[PDB]
Amino acid sequence: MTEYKLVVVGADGVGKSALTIQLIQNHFVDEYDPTIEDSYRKQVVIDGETCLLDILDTAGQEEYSAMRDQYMRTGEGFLCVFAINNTKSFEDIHHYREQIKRVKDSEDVPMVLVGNKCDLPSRTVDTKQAQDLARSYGIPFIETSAKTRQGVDDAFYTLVREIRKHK
Ligand SMILES: Nc1nc2c(ncn2[C@@H]2O[C@H](COP(=O)(O)OP(=O)(O)CP(=O)(O)O)[C@@H](O)[C@H]2O)c(=O)[nH]1
Ligand SMILES: O=C1NCCc2c1[nH]c1c(-c3ccoc3)cccc21
Ligand SMILES: [Mg+2]
Repeated sequence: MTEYKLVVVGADGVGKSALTIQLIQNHFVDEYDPTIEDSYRKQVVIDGETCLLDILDTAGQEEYSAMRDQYMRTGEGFLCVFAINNTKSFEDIHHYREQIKRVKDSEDVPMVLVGNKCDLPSRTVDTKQAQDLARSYGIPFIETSAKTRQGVDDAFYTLVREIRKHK
């Protein structure tokens, strides 16, 4: 069975855990329980292929930044999440991309830019500005909501397709 190693990264509070738990369990976590590092293994069918998704839900708290080196070496694709109402999380994206590129020693790492919390009216990052950043990196961009499930399956399945197409 083809196995895909996905890593969910981004600033503290953007909704990494809520996105992962929505994808796998189909419900929304309202509480904010900061992550150290959790992992999940889930079988899914993507484009008629039974896939094993190995999903690593990482820490956004900068206190755990030394753990990034290990997961960036082993991860095959990265879901780079910011929240549409948190401009600092959007600026933090570039730092995660640069770190991943350095650890892999490559500019062609499978990645998807995710603008989460798109259900909220408190937007601070225009969709066009995020589209422009994703175009500069050569990666897909999707807006998501862990509350409504908008874009959630597409974000994860697009990342699988980016890994599959790169190999
Ligand atoms: N309205 C809304 N709230 C969201 C969304 N995704 C997450 N949240 C909320 O944001 C808060 C943080 O979510 P969480 O999933 O813990 O974020 P995280 O990025 O994993 C936090 P850490 O980096 O510390 O592990 C929670 O209150 C959660 O309900 C979303 O799409 N919409
Ligand atoms: O190497 C592994 N052996 C088998 C079990 C396993 C391995 N990596 C995993 C990850 C993961 C994703 C990105 O990096 C690591 C997530 C969940 C389970 C994993
Ligand atoms: Mg978390």
